[PDB]
Amino acid sequence: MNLELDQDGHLVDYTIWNPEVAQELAKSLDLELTDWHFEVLAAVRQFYQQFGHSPATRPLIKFLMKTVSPDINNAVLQQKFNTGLVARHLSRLAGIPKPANCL
Repeated sequence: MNLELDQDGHLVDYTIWNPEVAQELAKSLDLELTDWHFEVLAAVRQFYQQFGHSPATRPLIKFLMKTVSPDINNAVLQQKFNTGLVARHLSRLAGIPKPANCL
């Protein structure tokens, strides 16, 4: 798969995302996506569609709690996504740009 990526490794064009593209991006985390991840990534894309930018760490967690499940928190996301860089990689795997203040 030959994805068109920006300097951060995020999709240039969020509209070409699909579950196979998400899995391609998740390979760098040695992460096999399941429906659990697909539902979380759908909410990340919903945030982007509603508000036009990628969510930062705390707003991302709050939005997932409201939209997906109150049981989602940073620790759960870190475990399920194989990374402590939750805002960065949730946006990346959802096909949206890097949140502005990430390194």
